[PDB]
Amino acid sequence: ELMAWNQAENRRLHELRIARLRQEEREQEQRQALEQARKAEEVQAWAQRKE
Amino acid sequence: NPWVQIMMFKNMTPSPFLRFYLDSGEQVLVDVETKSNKEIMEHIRKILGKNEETLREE
Amino acid sequence: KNVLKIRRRKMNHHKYRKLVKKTRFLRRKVQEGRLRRKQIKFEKDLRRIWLKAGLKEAPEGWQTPKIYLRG
Amino acid sequence: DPPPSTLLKDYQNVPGIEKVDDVVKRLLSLEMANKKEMLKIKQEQFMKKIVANPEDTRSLEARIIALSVKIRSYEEHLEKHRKDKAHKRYLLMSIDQRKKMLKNLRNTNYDVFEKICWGLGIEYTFPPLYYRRAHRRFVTKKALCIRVFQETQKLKKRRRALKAAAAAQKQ
Amino acid sequence: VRSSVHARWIVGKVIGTKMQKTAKVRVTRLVLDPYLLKYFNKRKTYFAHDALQQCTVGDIVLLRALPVPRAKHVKHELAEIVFKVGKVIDPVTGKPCAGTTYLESPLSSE
RNA sequence: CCCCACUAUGCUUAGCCCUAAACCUCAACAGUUAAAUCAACAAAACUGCUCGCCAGAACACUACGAGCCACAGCUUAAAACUCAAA
RNA sequence: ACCACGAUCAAAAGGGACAAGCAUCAAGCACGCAGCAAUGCAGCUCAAAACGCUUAGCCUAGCCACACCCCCACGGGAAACAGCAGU
Ligand SMILES: NC(=O)c1ccc[n+]([C@@H]2O[C@H](COP(=O)([O-])OP(=O)(O)OC[C@H]3O[C@@H](n4cnc5c(N)ncnc54)[C@H](O)[C@@H]3O)[C@@H](O)[C@H]2O)c1
Ligand SMILES: [K+]
Ligand SMILES: [K+]
Ligand SMILES: [K+]
Ligand SMILES: [Mg+2]
Ligand SMILES: [Mg+2]
Ligand SMILES: [Mg+2]
Ligand SMILES: [Mg+2]
Ligand SMILES: [Mg+2]
Ligand SMILES: [Mg+2]
Ligand SMILES: [Mg+2]
Ligand SMILES: [Mg+2]
Ligand SMILES: [Mg+2]
Ligand SMILES: [Mg+2]
Ligand SMILES: [Mg+2]
Ligand SMILES: [Mg+2]
Ligand SMILES: [Mg+2]
Ligand SMILES: [Mg+2]
Ligand SMILES: [Mg+2]
Ligand SMILES: [Mg+2]
Ligand SMILES: [Mg+2]
Ligand SMILES: [Mg+2]
Repeated sequence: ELMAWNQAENRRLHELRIARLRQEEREQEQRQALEQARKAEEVQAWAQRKE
Repeated sequence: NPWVQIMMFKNMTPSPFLRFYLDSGEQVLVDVETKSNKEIMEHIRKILGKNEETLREE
Repeated sequence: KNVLKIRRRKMNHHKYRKLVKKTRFLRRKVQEGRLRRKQIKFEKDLRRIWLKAGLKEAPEGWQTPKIYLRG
Repeated sequence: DPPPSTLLKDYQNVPGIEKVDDVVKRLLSLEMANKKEMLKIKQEQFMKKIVANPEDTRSLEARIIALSVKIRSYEEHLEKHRKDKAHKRYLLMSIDQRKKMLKNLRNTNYDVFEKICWGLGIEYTFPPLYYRRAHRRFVTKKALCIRVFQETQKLKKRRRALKAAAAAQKQ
Repeated sequence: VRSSVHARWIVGKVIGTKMQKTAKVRVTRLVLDPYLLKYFNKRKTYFAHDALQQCTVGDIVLLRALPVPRAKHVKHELAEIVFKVGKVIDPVTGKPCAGTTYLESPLSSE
């Protein structure tokens, strides 16, 4: 009974983990979207300077 | 519990967890991420600790 | 700080170097004798190894080198 | 090493670099640059060959590649400057730092550790268990102890045949 | 279930694989320093029978005691590889990881 | 000690030797300026963590052992006798 | 009493644990593994102190060790109070 209760506690914590990881991807995608934009401008500026 | 082997491992996985190995060969995984150290002690006491009755008798 | 502790060590070292210079021919004869006994003590250690292992003579083609000579 | 005609890493992706005068191509090649420009080309070749994301420079893989290029440049320097103690120190320290990196990569991502060793031609070695001088007395005695063991093994085999031969005669 | 071996279950780190079908395992235990009342690691070596020679230097293994020792120093057998060196599988999520970072996101399989 | 002369040596090359008051006598890393600021002097006082080292003076940068291209060398390094101080 | 498929007590054997000082004792020198065997592999211990020297009966409801010496005791040296009293 205690082992089954421990397995149910791990499953509960896993659903909270998945809910936490989804919110971190949406935030990671936003950051990764700005860095690519900034990195694209710095490349274009560097490419124009070399050209 | 002087005769129980306790071994620590650092930064091997993304999240912390405890694992107990029983004499029968069963393994008990305990996820401890987000829990406080007091909640961890109360958890392992409930699933694998001797109750106050068993200790009084001894 | 004064240099009285240095001065004690200074005289000790001066007298030691002078003693060694005065007896450098005796010490050279003593050092030679110690290196011989040192080589003999090393040869006995290797001989103890093959005798305790059951062999009657050194392994075929083995010659204990002189590991303490200047050469 | 890359050919001298290789363009610098900065002018390799500018539009129309293949239609400029030959003189302009020389002035933008490795032939007219210092050795450090050639090392940046070597580093780029290893990245595309090994790492999964050639643009990530902070990963443990990119660092091992970047340091491996520095190690090779120190070895080439010392081949000409054998009394340069300063760069001899930089070489030995860099080799130690790469071994520490490889140890950490082997423990965390073995699949990537194998591709690094193959790509860079690194033969990983485990450190010795003890650090102590092997002086003459020890080297000599250890050689004698190995000879004594080899001779005892031969005598133990010649004591099996004689016992086996005599046992067959009884029959 | 009985056994004449003292250490029934022990976890350790493989430190040697030069013997045939035998893995040399370093096992550490916490021992109380009586004067300082601080726990320090105390390590001991165990030879474990590895029939398939699947142990690699550096991986964490679980050893089970044999009914009787099979050799002078071989009293245990490899029961399970807990953490394969450089190829760890997070037990909490079941996904492969490299240190404290996932190699496959847990969100991949929901 | 002062004056003159001149040599080993200071230089180059190739090997050794492996020492210094090699001391800025102030170990590395991280942090603080508030509390009791703090024996004295020196270059204000502290916290966390780690490694190294120390336990009266002298004997002793010594003896012995061991290692070392070192053979009047270097490194490591005691004890007995002695004093009630240093 | 006798069998006790038992209990109690407790050898041999296997696993584990178990004094002090000296590291100026730093390497030990066969100390491992696999295999039914033949035989194969070259390993095993060690600065978290191996190997070695020196000191000491111990963890005291008591325990260990010894019992003239040669660790032992066929044999040998030799002729035995470390039982009580006694010299
Ligand atoms: N002796 C070793 O080769 C060795 C092996 C594993 C761990 N260690 C660790 O080294 C430290 C010093 O040990 P010690 O007090 O016995 O040495 P020590 O200074 O007394 O020297 C004894 C021997 O160990 C070597 N040694 C010294 N310092 C060492 C270090 N940091 N790492 C490796 N070898 C070293 C010496 O060269 C010498 O051969 C300790 O922390 C120890 O755990 C040493
Ligand atoms: K010094
Ligand atoms: K100074
Ligand atoms: K006896
Ligand atoms: Mg003055
Ligand atoms: Mg004097
Ligand atoms: Mg001259
Ligand atoms: Mg000049
Ligand atoms: Mg200076
Ligand atoms: Mg330091
Ligand atoms: Mg003193
Ligand atoms: Mg000196
Ligand atoms: Mg001296
Ligand atoms: Mg000497
Ligand atoms: Mg018994
Ligand atoms: Mg030491
Ligand atoms: Mg001595
Ligand atoms: Mg001992
Ligand atoms: Mg005695
Ligand atoms: Mg008597
Ligand atoms: Mg007897
Ligand atoms: Mg009597």
